[PDB]
Amino acid sequence: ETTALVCDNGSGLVKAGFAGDDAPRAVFPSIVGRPRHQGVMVGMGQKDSYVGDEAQSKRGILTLKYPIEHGIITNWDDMEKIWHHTFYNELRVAPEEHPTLLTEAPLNPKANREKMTQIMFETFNVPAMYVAIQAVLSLYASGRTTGIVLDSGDGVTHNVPIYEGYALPHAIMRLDLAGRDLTDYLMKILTERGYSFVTTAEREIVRDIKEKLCYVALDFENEMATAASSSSLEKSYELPDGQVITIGNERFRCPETLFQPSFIGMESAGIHETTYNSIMKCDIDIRKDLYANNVMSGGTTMYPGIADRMQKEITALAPSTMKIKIIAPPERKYSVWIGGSILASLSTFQQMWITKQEYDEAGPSIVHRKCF
Amino acid sequence: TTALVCDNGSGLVKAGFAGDDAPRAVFPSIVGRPRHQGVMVGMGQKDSYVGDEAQSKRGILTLKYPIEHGIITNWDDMEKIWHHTFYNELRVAPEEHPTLLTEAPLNPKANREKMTQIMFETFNVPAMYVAIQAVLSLYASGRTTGIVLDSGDGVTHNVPIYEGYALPHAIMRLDLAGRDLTDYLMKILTERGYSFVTTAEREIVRDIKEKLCYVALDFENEMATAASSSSLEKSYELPDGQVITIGNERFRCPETLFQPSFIGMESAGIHETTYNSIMKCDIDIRKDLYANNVMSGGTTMYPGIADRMQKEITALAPSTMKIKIIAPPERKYSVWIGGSILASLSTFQQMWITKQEYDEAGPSIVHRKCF
Amino acid sequence: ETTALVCDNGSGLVKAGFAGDDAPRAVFPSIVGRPRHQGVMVGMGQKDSYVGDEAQSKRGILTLKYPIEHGIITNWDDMEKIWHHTFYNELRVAPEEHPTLLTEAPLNPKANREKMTQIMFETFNVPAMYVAIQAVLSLYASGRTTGIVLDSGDGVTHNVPIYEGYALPHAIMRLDLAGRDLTD
Amino acid sequence: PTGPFKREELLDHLEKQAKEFKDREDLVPYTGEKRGKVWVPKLNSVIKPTQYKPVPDEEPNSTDVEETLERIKNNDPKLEEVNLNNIRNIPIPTLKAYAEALKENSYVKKFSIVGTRSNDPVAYALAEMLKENKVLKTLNVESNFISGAGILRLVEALPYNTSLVEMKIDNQSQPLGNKVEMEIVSMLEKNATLLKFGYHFTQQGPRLRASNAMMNNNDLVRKRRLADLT
Ligand SMILES: Nc1ncnc2c1ncn2[C@@H]1O[C@H](COP(=O)(O)OP(=O)(O)O)[C@@H](O)[C@H]1O
Ligand SMILES: Nc1ncnc2c1ncn2[C@@H]1O[C@H](COP(=O)(O)OP(=O)(O)O)[C@@H](O)[C@H]1O
Ligand SMILES: Nc1ncnc2c1ncn2[C@@H]1O[C@H](COP(=O)(O)OP(=O)(O)O)[C@@H](O)[C@H]1O
Ligand SMILES: [Mg+2]
Ligand SMILES: [Mg+2]
Ligand SMILES: [Mg+2]
Repeated sequence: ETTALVCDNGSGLVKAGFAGDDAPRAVFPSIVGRPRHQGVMVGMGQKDSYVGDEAQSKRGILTLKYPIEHGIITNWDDMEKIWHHTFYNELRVAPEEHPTLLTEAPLNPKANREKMTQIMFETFNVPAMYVAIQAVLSLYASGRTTGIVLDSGDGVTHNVPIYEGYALPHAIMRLDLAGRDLTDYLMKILTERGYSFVTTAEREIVRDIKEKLCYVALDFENEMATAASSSSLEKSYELPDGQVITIGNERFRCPETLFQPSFIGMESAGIHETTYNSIMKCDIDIRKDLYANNVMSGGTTMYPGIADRMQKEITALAPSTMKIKIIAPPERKYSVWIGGSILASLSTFQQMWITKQEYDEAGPSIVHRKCF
Repeated sequence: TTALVCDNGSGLVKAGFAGDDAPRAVFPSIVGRPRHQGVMVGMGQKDSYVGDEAQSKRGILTLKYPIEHGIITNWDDMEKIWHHTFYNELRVAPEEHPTLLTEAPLNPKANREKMTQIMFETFNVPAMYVAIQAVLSLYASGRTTGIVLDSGDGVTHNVPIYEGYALPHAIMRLDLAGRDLTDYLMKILTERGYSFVTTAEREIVRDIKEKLCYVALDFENEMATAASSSSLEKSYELPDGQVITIGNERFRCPETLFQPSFIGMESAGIHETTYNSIMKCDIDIRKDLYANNVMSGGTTMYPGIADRMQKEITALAPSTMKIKIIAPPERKYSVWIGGSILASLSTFQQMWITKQEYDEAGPSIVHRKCF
Repeated sequence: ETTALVCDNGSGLVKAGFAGDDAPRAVFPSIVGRPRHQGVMVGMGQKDSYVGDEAQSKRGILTLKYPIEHGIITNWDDMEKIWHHTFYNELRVAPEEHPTLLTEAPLNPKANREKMTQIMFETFNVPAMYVAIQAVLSLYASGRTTGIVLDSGDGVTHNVPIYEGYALPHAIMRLDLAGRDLTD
Repeated sequence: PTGPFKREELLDHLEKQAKEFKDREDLVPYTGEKRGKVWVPKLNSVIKPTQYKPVPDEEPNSTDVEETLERIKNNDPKLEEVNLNNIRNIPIPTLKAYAEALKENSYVKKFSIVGTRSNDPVAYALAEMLKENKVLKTLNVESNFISGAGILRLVEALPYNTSLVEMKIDNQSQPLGNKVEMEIVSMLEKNATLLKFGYHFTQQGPRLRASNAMMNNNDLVRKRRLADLT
């Protein structure tokens, strides 16, 4: 009778809703805004914060902080604010009569999962809660059992291969390059055309520019030459104060950092090389099945050139007698949540919850013996 | 054969001859055009003014800043500044002299190409080179490793450099410098009852800034001292013989560099941007950066700024670190001085881009030479 | 002089010196570093590549590559750089008048040994060279003749048993798990 | 020296000065002449954002500072919540008086002073207060101008306090500094009572020390909830 809750707390956005649905009810940015130190506006008699859409709407007098940096929860009071907002203000529900499903990226600290269990059981006290790996949920939403998931969000980009339901943790790869780094790089490279975005309120404007106008080139040098030749790749964007800006090659130079990290000074390899290295660290008899089942998930995979570019690069790296298939569904931005709704709806999952009695008896360490 | 060194900044051009110990010509970066107080732009009369002349007849001249926050944005007015610099200040024929120019940190590729194109095609110089300001300052200081704080009239940069290889990803730019400090000092003098809001008074305000201001080591203590006694006050004689008294404005004004909220701007202060710049650099080379904080530019000239920087970096970094701040007395023109040492070397002869190399290769060579 | 050279090129470290001694003269890391950032200061003795202790000291601005992976030489130009450094810069000797002893792990490819012989005879040309198994040398240093040697370094871990000076190649075991894997 | 500033005299002098500097005629004119060799080689729509859903404002904090301070001095049983957030122009001796009065008050459980421009004297006084007060549960000093020394003094007061459970110190105007951060986590490891600490650490070392300390204290809570269950 009790409906289960599915909550996905990424580095940048929170996607929360009810199990059994098709789309999340509440999708809001994972930011906490605090008063600015300029004494311009002191008349707003609040408590001490604004969270979510309210912080974004009032961002002209606020300083915005992200509670999660590179997939790791760094501030826990702000995380409590986010969870309180998504329980009482967005979903409009009382947490004491709904089980909760939470998500976590691979190769995270154990303390993060332990404190998630502790906060969900001692402050927002739920009958049961369960923590799951995001790539397993993405594979659940994709409908298949074997595949390698490239999950790229706002803080991390990780590759996880799974064969017939068994995961290989020694081949799990993690790269600290995601959407926020691309936003910072776009802020850096818009200064070449004379536009100056500095403050955190303008970072959201640059993020909107990136979400609306950027794309991944199939060949980088040819598209750079084409942009240098003619102004056919140039697009115009209207700022909130009515100013109009024009951008050219910056549309495709920004996501190219995902394939050439040295643009921002990182020594690592691109996502295609990382995926190929993750495939090569597995056993020889499963690589063929991983080749045909490259699954893309996350909001950073939403550029309209990335599947063809990934296919071209991986086909260049892999032997010529292999079928390389990139699986990029249109609803892949919320695949983790969709998988969570799938997982929370199974009749065979209802005995795997962690009840409050078990948490009382064992403490905040049963999350390793119960959750993968 | 004598080389020229031209250091074009946001507020001041410094230009002179390689081998000299100081720039021979120092003058503001202001193109001044006739206004519409009477009739339109008169034909035949000088259609623009640079430097001192533009800072004299200011009342009837719209003043412009061709370089904005260290980046050249008005190429016509830049070429104007350059023509005037060669012909009317140094009084040389440019085609007889190699000319060394400076550029801002993270200057776009196309700007370097356009600078090169203008130097070869308009002025027909025999050779030229473009060096990065901060790098020149560290060169002048005698080191190959450090983090430069370069703060002039329009822009402040932190540029970390290690063993000849600068680090583009870790450079920090803050749009807070001398002009903002002049505006703030003007505001708080107006607050005290000295309303220096005319363009005429601006000079006086700049002079007060350069002569009487200083950075307090502990700001709030200094404010308490200034409120509790007259012991920190100074008199200043105005050009008309009037004498004014100023108090806590001496140290409130440059405090803005450390606390930018005084002028509204919600950016980190130069100590925080210095620390953040160091923290973007790899764990191994960090220690060296800490030991070689080199200050360059006129806005680092305030007495007491070194001790204050030492204190803030000291308390912001792990205790085990050896913190050292290097502040040469001649740092006001250190960039130019670096250029003076640069061209004067026997080894520099083969480093120039020659006219023939340009005529064969085109714009490309500027990047495809010494990068 | 004809005082033989002993050089041990492992996966992680190079130990080179003169025969008849007690300890190696030159022990330095087997890495080649190349710059990854943009150079702005001209001259100052900048090198396009760095080898050994100089690469380790300046590692904050370099990318470091190991020429040997799991006891197998993967890059040969970097290996030539390492051998040139250990002959001319560290040992301060001219290779054409000194015989050289080199080491190799068991169950390695034949092409590695062939190209080592070719490089030592055609580029750093020595009067003579000899390649030996590392575990036999470990048993030589222990002073005894019978024993089973477990040699684990930076790339390989191999067991070789020897009884009265006779080796048993069918019982030689090799595991590609060593110090670098533990570092990872 | 010369009495009150006479602005008109200065302006007249400056204008006289400007009148007397006419421009010089030695300028070589800019004609745009190219003296070197010219090198020869061999549907649009403006998408505007509208995510700003304008959720309304609130009402300015109506708390009467004098009246509230009087109630805290009188030890008023009806006064449990004191919220002085975003009130303009509260004097530093008034905040110090609040901190002195809270020492013996038996009834205020929540106290916050967000965005009141509080500095180090205020933090020092609050620190002294925390060694003596036995009832206060929540202390929020976010978004002020308190330096590392004030925060250090605050956390140095913690082992003499067994009643406070939340301390929010985040979004100060200046970073606290790595050394201070080390002494803070060191003190946090010497208190078993604090359950939430609001601060974005920079170094991962203290970050993890703090995280373990808070998890430890919460587990002490869990274990005593388990032991008291007969
Ligand atoms: N259409 C788009 N194109 C490119 N990037 C996008 C697009 N939509 C969202 N993003 C990026 O996806 C990131 C977050 O995606 P998601 O993975 O759903 O959230 P989280 O990372 O919080 O889990 C944001 O930082 C945003 O920049
Ligand atoms: N003694 C001083 N005290 C304070 N400020 C000074 C002093 N001397 C110069 N300045 C400021 O420094 C500026 C000159 O800096 P400059 O050398 O032109 O830097 P850049 O050209 O690199 O921007 C002037 O605008 C002036 O306001
Ligand atoms: N004190 C130590 N404890 C553990 N491991 C060590 C120690 N000293 C060296 N090592 C490891 O030994 C490895 C190399 O040892 P060695 O066999 O002498 O070199 P190589 O493998 O190149 O022949 C290094 O990877 C290093 O990690
Ligand atoms: Mg995610
Ligand atoms: Mg300059
Ligand atoms: Mg060995």
